[PDB]
Amino acid sequence: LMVTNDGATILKNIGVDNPAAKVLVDMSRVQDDEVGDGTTSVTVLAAELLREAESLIAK
Amino acid sequence: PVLVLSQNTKRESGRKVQSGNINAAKTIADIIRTCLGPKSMMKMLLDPMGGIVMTNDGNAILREIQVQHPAAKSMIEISRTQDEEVGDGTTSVIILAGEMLSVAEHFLEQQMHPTVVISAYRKALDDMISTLKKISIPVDISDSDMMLNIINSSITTKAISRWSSLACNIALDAVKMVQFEENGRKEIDIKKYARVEKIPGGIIEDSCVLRGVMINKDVTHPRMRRYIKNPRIVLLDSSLEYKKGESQTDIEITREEDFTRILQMEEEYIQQLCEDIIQLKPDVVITEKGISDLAQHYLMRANITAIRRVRKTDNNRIARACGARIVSRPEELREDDVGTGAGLLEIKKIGDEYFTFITDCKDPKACTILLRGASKEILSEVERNLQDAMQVCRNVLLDPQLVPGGGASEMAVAHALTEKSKAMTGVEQWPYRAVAQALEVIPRTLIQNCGASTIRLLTSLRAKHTQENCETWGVNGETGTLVDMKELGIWEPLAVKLQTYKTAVETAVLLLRIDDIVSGHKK
Amino acid sequence: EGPLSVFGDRSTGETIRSQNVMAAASIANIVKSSLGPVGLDKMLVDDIGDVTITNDGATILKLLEVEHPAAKVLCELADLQDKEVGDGTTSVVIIAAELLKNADELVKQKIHPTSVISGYRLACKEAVRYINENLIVNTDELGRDCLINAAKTSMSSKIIGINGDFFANMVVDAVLAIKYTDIRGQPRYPVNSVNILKAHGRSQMESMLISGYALNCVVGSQGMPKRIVNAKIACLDFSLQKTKMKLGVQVVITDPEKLDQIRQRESDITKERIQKILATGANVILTTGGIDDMCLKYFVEAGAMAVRRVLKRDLKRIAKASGATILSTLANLEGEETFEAAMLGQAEEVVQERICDDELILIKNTKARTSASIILRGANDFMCDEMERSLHDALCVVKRVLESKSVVPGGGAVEAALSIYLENYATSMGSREQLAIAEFARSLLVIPNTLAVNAAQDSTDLVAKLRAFHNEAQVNPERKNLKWIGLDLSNGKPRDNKQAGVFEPTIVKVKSLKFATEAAITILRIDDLIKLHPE
Amino acid sequence: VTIVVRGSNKLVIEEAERSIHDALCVIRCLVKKRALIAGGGAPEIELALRLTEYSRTLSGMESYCVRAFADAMEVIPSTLAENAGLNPISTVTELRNRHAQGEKTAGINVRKGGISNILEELVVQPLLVSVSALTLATETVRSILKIDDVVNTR
Amino acid sequence: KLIHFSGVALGEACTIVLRGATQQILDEAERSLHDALCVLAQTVKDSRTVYGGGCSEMLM
Amino acid sequence: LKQMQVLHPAARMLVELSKAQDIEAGDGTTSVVIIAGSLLDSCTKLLQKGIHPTIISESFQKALEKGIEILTDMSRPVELSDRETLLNSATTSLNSKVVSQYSSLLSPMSVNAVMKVIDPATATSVDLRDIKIVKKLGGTIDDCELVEGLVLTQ
Ligand SMILES: Nc1ncnc2c1ncn2[C@@H]1O[C@H](COP(=O)(O)OP(=O)(O)O)[C@@H](O)[C@H]1O
Ligand SMILES: Nc1ncnc2c1ncn2[C@@H]1O[C@H](COP(=O)(O)OP(=O)(O)O)[C@@H](O)[C@H]1O
Ligand SMILES: Nc1ncnc2c1ncn2[C@@H]1O[C@H](COP(=O)(O)OP(=O)(O)O)[C@@H](O)[C@H]1O
Ligand SMILES: Nc1ncnc2c1ncn2[C@@H]1O[C@H](COP(=O)(O)OP(=O)(O)O)[C@@H](O)[C@H]1O
Ligand SMILES: [Mg+2]
Ligand SMILES: [Mg+2]
Ligand SMILES: [Mg+2]
Repeated sequence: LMVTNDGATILKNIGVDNPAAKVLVDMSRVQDDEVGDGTTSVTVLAAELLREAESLIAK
Repeated sequence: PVLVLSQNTKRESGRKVQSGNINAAKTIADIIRTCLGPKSMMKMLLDPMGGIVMTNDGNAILREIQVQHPAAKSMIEISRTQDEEVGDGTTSVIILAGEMLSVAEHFLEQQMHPTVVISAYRKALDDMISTLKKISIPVDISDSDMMLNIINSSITTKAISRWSSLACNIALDAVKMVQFEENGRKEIDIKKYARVEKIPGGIIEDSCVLRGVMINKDVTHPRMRRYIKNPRIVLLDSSLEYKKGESQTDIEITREEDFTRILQMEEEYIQQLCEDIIQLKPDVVITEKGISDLAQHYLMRANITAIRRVRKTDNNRIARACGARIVSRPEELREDDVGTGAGLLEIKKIGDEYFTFITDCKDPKACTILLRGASKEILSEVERNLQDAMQVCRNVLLDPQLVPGGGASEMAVAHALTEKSKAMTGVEQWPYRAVAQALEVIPRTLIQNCGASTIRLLTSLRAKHTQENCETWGVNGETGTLVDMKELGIWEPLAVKLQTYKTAVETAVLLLRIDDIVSGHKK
Repeated sequence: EGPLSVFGDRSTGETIRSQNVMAAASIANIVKSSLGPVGLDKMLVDDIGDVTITNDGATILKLLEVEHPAAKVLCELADLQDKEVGDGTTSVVIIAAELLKNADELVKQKIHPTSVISGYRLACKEAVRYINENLIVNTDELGRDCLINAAKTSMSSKIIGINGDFFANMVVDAVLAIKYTDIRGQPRYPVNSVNILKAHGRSQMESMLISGYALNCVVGSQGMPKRIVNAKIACLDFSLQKTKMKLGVQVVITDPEKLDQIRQRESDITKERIQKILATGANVILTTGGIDDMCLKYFVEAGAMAVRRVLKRDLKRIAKASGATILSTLANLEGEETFEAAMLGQAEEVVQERICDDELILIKNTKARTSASIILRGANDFMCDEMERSLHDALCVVKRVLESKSVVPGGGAVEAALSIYLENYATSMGSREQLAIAEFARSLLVIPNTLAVNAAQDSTDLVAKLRAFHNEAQVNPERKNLKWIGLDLSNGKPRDNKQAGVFEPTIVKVKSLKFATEAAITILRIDDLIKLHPE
Repeated sequence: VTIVVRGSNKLVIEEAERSIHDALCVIRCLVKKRALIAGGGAPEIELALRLTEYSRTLSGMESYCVRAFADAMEVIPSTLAENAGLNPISTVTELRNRHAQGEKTAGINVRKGGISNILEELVVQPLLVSVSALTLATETVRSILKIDDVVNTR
Repeated sequence: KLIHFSGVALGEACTIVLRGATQQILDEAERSLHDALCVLAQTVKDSRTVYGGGCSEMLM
Repeated sequence: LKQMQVLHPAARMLVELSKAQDIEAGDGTTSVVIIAGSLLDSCTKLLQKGIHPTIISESFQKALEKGIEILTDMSRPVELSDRETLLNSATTSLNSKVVSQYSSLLSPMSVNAVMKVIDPATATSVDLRDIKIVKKLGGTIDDCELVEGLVLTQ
């Protein structure tokens, strides 16, 4: 049992299985090992870009 | 999920338990009470390995029976204590125990505490012993014709009763020979020095007791002699073979002449052994272990005879018979450990098989009983009967006393106790009388097996003993008429009677002190 | 359930207090029929059919399978009474279960148990202080009479009850034969230093005491002698076999001519040791280790007796009794090995006897000190084992009496007096504690009730008479002699037990009260339970 | 120094051992902070009474929360008055009354069965026990309120 | 009990003692403090900073 | 709390909380759980009233600081040379266990152990590893003793 706020620790322990979700987990782990902050901001931003991308395809 | 306190353990209590044990004791008695008296018939038993035990022995019947009940396990056990102790009376002890236990439930149902009965039982046992010693008869062991009648009176109830006159001679000669006084003043009659050998075939009239021993072996090399008149014998323990040491040895060889020299050194070492044995000039060499082929070559050169791989149980009998003693290292072989008390050595063939004989000893202290007969089953019953006779003779030689047989003693004791109980005041008076009355199951069993009237014969015999001097009157077991035991000539050693009464009383005390049973607690 | 996800079952309140009392009560009911001279015995048959007959309270409980924790506390309660004292292991179990049952009804009424616990402790402390008024001085009584009667009383209710006078004489003589003189002025009686042997056969009245020692072993070889009339005993702790180089040392041969001398030394080193031993006059050799078959020959020619595979504890007692010294090696304060004659034991005779188809060794009249051993005879093995357990109880009782010169009457005279005293004493507390003390006095009264019930008598009339007699002893101090009225079970009447010869050591009543109270308190302090499921 | 502990069961021995281990730890605390405080629930009733007066000073949403914190301290003095078979409402009302007009040592007296001066009963406890208990409690509760979600991992 | 070094010569390394009530707080405190140490070490390597709190995102 | 196997994630922080007080103080391991329990219980009413959890956390910390100053003003200094005060403190933390009856024997023993380990002049901490407890069966609790030496089992 652990209580955390870090956005990279959470994504490491979750057992995702969707192929596209594993790409998002991989960037967050690399970002933590690179500068050590912004793990939550990168994944939210990388997800909000795809949210707008599906609407554009529908047009 | 479930709440428990003892986890699968049964329990019983109350008057059901006391009645349960007694009913189990009587059942064992009912199995065996047909094998008492000269008219006793046989039983055949079946073992897990497929053999057949056609026997009349009381102990032999019970040791082939499997029973779960705790109460029954006691009765089976006291059977073998009697056999190991005095060798005779394994049937009368059981029948008494059942009757002494059965005449007790009468008092229990009349709200009588068991401790009251127990104090009465052991009180009657002391007067039982004193009365027995009073009517004891002294015997003179120097009279051979008297000792033959003692043994004959104990095997007339078995299968060899047809050949009784032969059997008493075999039993008496062996025991008279194994008697041995030694350092200090310890006299013994040990019985591992009286081997019993069975060989099927021939006739039972070919049995004999040898002045010596017999061995199921043969000469190693055929050229060695098979008939010697007065052999000088030596008994060894070690092996005549170049064996390895034990100190983590290894040999490193770097020359041409070291491999062959090492091999030649083993043959010189054996020649050292054989020469040392020859220094004492014997004619027979007996050893426990193997003999190398080389060692035989040197020994046959000096006209010696050798035997391989004899059991340690047989050397100890040979050593006592011939007069030699066993020596382990030949370098310490002397003239005081060479046996010259033999008188013959012979090797015969008994049905496609070689035996070795050492007979005609000057003064042997070990014997080997040879038996011939129909088949294994019959000879198996013969040795069981012979063992009882040789155990009967020994007890006479240690305690030279006799008491009348055929039920005379039981009635004599019964009368003495009854006349004594009327000077007793109190509630213990009643149990003190029922215990004495329980002895009369011995003559009663004899009458029923004969085919007579158990009501008429017993009341006449009880009335007889009421007179002043008739203590020796008993019941004839073949016709069914009250006859005096002086003329008929039936006697049994005092030691047998004492153990029968003592064991019977104490077992009834054990099972009367029970109140409950707990089972299945898994250690 | 809802809250407290624990994966287990929990109970609270009156549920667990009542359940604990029944679990404790059931243990007492098993052994309640084994108390008093009118008690009986039990069998305990396992799954594999092995039978066991005993009424010894500690033995019964140890052989049962129990898993309720409230009952396992009582099973080790009886076990502790065995080690600390060795007698009264059935009285303690009954008392403990009665204290719980009587205290439970006090708790069902709105009484806080911590008040009850404090009431119990005060009663126990005052009772032990009072029990130092019912003291009987051993030296005031005859020395032999007090020991004999104490042994006889502790031997009743057994398989050898009416055989007391025969066995009590054997028991006291054996104990006095092992008396030890220790530091400054303390004596010592180390029981269990007497070897007890069992062998079925003749009746138990023919069991014999041995003035010496007995070994359950037979001589090594047949050719060796079997009786020595003046023994020079040598005790050894090492094997006598052919020597062999240690594991670190190896043997490498490059010259074949040296091989023959190498192999001789293996069998020749042992020969020289034997000749050193036998040159000083040793006739009997005892060894814990083994002896090679070749080494037995040297004893044969020299005419000496030797035994192999002897237990260590046996060797310690013989060495103490015969004056010999146990050797684990031969080296001395210099290089060489020696074996002097000042280090040999001496006994008057060594005989190998025959006892019901097997043989054993007897050592008689050891001169350095005295030692004794007992051989027991019986109908069979189950009956033989019963006297052994019934004799260990007699040895312990005598030892406690000799060490501490004080005895108290038996039959229930102690409990009857204490119940009267506590009931009268509690009236001067003036708080809710008097309720707990009064329950303590009534709980002690269970012992005289149990004795009378087993004898099929009126347990109400008899106990009522005792309370009348003990009351007249506390008041009216002219009749103070009436504090020894006990109980007779044969006739169901009261009788002066001090003159009748019924005695118990004080350390039995004293220790039983303390142990029972502690076990009652610890169980009483539980209000809920949590059981976890097996993994 | 060493101590040998005796007993009749293995259960009693272990519980005797733990009880000794606390008596030792109480003395250790008395060396780290040489201060003594009255027991019997006195520190808790006094804590609640003064916090109630302190809440009235504050204004807004804060006053409610301090009031809730103040009333939470009443649990312990009620719990001791409950286990002894007393009326919890009556006792705590008497306690808060007696602390608001003078003495502060007033507390529950199990031996007498009511409320009396505590120091006359010679029941005290070290200051570090009360301070550390309060400090560790609030730090944990502030940690609990930060939690928002539960997920299952490997 | 720990060995204490005081008044060292260089001091180019250090130790930090963390205290807390639960193992969850101690782990969270240590993991949180790792973020601060790393981002500061990057600042010393490259000392140019950009405003935050949403000021940066709105500009781009 | 350690022996039980609690499964709720928020119920597994209370077992660690009680172990925290044990390490620092060694006493009050039950009371600190009760305080933490009632603070969280009182929080369920505030969240219904509309209070944001962030406000609740900040307000409790305000109350915690006030709680410290009330206790400190309530305390009283203690000097180590006063033996009577130490006995009253030890026996108070000892009469809540099963050995409350035997506290008349253990309480002077416990203080003696601490006074034979430290120097009262410069005592700033106490190490309990120099005091060894040996457990031995047999007898009752009343047979314990303090050994000024060494005890070996083998
Ligand atoms: N010829 C006989 N007439 C009457 N009784 C006999 C005769 N021979 C033996 N008996 C009796 O048989 C009894 C038991 O002998 P036996 O049948 O061998 O059983 P066991 O020896 O096992 O008790 C003895 O008591 C003896 O008195
Ligand atoms: N002759 C007697 N008369 C009265 N009571 C006796 C007699 N002999 C023994 N007792 C009683 O038996 C009780 C315990 O004996 P026992 O059955 O061996 O149980 P325990 O296992 O407690 O020793 C003792 O309290 C003693 O008072
Ligand atoms: N006091 C503050 N005021 C305004 N914005 C802040 C403040 N503190 C942090 N932030 C913002 O919070 C954002 C998220 O940072 P953080 O919560 O650590 O998640 P991440 O893992 O993405 O860094 C940052 O962009 C930062 O600008
Ligand atoms: N004689 C007494 N009278 C009233 N309260 C007491 C007494 N002795 C101890 N207490 C109370 O017991 C409480 C805690 O005791 P305890 O059961 O050890 O719990 P904890 O494990 O929290 O220390 C303390 O708050 C103390 O005030
Ligand atoms: Mg016969
Ligand atoms: Mg007993
Ligand atoms: Mg405490």
